[PDB]
Amino acid sequence: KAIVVQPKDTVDRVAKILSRNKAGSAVVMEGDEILGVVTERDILDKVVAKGKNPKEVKVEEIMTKNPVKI
Amino acid sequence: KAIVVQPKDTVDRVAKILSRNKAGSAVVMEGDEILGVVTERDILDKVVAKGKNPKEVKVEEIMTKNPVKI
Amino acid sequence: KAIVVQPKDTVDRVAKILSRNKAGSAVVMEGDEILGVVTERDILDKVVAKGKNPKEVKVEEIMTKNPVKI
Amino acid sequence: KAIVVQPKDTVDRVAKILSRNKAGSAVVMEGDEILGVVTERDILDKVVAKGKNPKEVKVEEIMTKNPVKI
Repeated sequence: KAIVVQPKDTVDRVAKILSRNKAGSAVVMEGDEILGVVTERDILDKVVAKGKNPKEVKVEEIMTKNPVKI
Repeated sequence: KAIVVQPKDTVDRVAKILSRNKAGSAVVMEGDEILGVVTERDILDKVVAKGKNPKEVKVEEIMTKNPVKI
Repeated sequence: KAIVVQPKDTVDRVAKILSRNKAGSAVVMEGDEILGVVTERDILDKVVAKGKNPKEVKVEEIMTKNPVKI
Repeated sequence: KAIVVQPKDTVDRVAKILSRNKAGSAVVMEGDEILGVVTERDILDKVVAKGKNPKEVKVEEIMTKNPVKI
């Protein structure tokens, strides 16, 4: 299961949404534009392990948005 | 950008869809049910590096679907 | 798979330890004594989703007590 | 970030080398001579999306020629 969230949703909010819905990931949508995806791995690896405060991080900042790239 | 694909789409097909659309990830949807997300990292790490043939793998098999779990 | 940490280690540091070592559990030890365990689910559910700052939280504050203490 | 491989290394093996070492490029060397480079984009675009089996493809078959050969 994945849940659709908005790009300004903060990481603390997104984490609760995912846990309470027993979802593994979110789909980040701005209106009818799908901008990227975010998993619980992204939350732990890009925010928590990185020393960032989840309430100060918008989910757009940690989603997979771009192709792989050297 | 993310592209919506179906759970039986094979990994070779999904990889082309992502490349041609310059998208970093796919959203796997069965009807109106969002089942999970898949990135180009999943493709390389779970299929290619694992020795699997992408045309013999359905994208449902490599998506993030479940919460993190011990 | 587990990694041993100290009670006073903060959640940001412990998160990085777990992911860099690809481990799911942090076993909290005070000298010789196993006090409890902290999982990534603990981290997400008790810290991130609760809107806490992981830098201001010590792993002792979210562990489950050692259920095999003798 | 690069890792050196051999021309006859298959794409499945090279994929695992790159990801386990968190590298983006495989520099193809025949003894002392740098023949070319293979990227993860190469891997996805020239192998997976083209519907090729990565086990049946040698990295020499998808590299860009060394543009700094003297």
